[PDB]
Amino acid sequence: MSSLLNSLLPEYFKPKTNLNINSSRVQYGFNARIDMQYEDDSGTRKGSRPNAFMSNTVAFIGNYEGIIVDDIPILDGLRADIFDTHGDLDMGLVEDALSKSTMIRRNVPTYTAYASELLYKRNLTSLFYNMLRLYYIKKWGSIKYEKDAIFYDNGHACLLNRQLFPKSRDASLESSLSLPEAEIAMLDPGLEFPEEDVPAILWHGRVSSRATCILGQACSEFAPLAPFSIAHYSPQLTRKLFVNAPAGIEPSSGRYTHEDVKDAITILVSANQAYTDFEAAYLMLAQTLVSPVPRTAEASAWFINAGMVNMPTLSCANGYYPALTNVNPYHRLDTWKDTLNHWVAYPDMLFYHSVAMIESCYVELGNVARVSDSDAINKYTFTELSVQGRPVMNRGIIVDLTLVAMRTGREISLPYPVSCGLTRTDALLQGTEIHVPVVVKDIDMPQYYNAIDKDVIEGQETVIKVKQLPPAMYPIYTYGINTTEFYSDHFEDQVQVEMAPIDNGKAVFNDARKFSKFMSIMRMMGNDVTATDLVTGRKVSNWADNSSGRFLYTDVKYEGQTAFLVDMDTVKARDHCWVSIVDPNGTMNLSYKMTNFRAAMFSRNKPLYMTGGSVRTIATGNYRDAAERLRAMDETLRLKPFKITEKLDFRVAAYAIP
Amino acid sequence: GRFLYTDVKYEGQTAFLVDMDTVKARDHCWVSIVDPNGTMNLSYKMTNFR
Repeated sequence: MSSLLNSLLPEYFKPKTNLNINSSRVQYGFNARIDMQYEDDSGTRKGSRPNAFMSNTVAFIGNYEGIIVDDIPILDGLRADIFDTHGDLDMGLVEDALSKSTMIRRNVPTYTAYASELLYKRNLTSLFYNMLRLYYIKKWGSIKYEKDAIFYDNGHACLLNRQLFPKSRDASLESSLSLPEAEIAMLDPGLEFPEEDVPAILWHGRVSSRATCILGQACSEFAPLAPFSIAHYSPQLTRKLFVNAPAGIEPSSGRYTHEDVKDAITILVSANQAYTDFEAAYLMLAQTLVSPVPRTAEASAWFINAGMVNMPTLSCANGYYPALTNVNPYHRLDTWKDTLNHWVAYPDMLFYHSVAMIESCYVELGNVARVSDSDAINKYTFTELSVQGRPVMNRGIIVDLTLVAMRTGREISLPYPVSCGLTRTDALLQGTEIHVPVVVKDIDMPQYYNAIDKDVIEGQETVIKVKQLPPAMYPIYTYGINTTEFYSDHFEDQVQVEMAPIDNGKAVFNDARKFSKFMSIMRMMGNDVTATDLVTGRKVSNWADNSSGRFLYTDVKYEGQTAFLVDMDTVKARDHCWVSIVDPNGTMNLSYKMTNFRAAMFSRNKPLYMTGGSVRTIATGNYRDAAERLRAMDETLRLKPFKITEKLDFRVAAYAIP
Repeated sequence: GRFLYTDVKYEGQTAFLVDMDTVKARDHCWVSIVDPNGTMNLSYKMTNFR
């Protein structure tokens, strides 16, 4: 769904057609200008940060596994006459439709019996999913995965790719997969009984020598060596695949270019009228394509256990009964060919749509994790209250699109309630502390991180405990579309806090909200302050994340209640503007303004520049030549948003109906 | 049988950690706090005097 994911990008940013990705890691952000103004009891001070880079990091590494499941049928592309006055498939009219379009009327009773059983299981989403993955393996087939490389690196702790991904070796993306080929047989017209558990698809003219090899490899098993996002393990779709081609198919060549895969997809969709089936596969890949690099070491807990990708079962009966597919197809929405027309024009735009989607999900799960398990809307019952359709199960895409609705605060709508794709909320839905394996870089590691072994040596491999899941990403593209108090991602804001009395060289902050505001100010001024949690006896630091220049309360790494002892004597000066002061006095007022946003992308510690021309808009209106909006709002999936209502605690988040 | 704030025997900053799984029943004619969850609300009423 192009028009949906295209809306998530910020109004100032309009990306160009091509993007030459040449690495397994891409930073994306913006260069903003901050105009700070400070006032306290001592006096006033005015400064200005001329260039500030706020960015996340996203990679092409994510452990996933495929399962074949049975899902709903997509009834789009079938002729409009077989459907009655309502949006329902009548078997009374299928008998009539097949009868009028043949001379041999002996086969009508047999044809109707088989058609009735097959039409209620038609889904080509799994075939297009694999065909799309083959396109990007050939295009970006020079990305290197080194086993003894770094995953996260702060200075105290470190995670290697040996950990998080065991049973892996060093390989390029083209060298990862060695796909076998399934038998692409020809369906001779005259066969009366459709062979069971084998799909048949239509084709335009002669099946090319290259087109055979693509369809053969798309249906086969995926068995990777290196952990890659677009080369994840998938079960075998089918053994055989019939093709009702008037001209006979040619034998498989063995080799194909990425350009040849586009020609295979464009023909397969046009012949079968499977435009809505492609839209499902497009959204399903947008989830998987890229995975987040964690903000802090604790945010690696999300990516330990392998998330399951629900691939629908491959079934189709267009090859057997080509009478059912004619020139007047049935569609629910009039904008039902937009997603394919967008991809075929601008293939590399999927990267930006993928980054936009996975950001929105992992940002909002930062809030859902902090919700107490004694309210109406909680981690267990947030999807069920949101959805207003009838899917098979609240899994895959339904979970992800619910989180996008909660982020943007708008009603998202799909034509069919499809439940296919990655489920992320697995690490969240379990009342157990997660054991992230880490490497010790400095001797003073146990003071900061909640480590098992309290005495360590540089080189030792230990384990750290994570109870509450912290935010994996900060808002960048979705910055200021709706501002929560937790992130505090405002354009303009006036922070007011009262400074605690400095007894010896230490200031006690008993309250939780005041402590968050204090360290948030001192960070924007650019003062590396270090405080001691009195309950646990572990040191917290506002400079936890360098990439995103902000302080979240989850950097304390202790759910519950505590009091902090801030060290006011050892306040280091890392980055100093003219605003920056060391000695606060009385009531601290900081008023900042953010202006002059401009998007910038970094890859392999150099600037990554966009190539090609400017993207012209392709989009169809609500009506072509349709008079009355026959609402048909019974079967269509609808996802209602939730607004965060702030309360006194500040540690707990709460959702309400707007 | 009351607690005045001068029983702390020190004037400083206020950060009192109370662990509510080490509460022990001492006297007779007592209400039990076995395992609390959520917001607590304590209250009393003195009615007659002799």
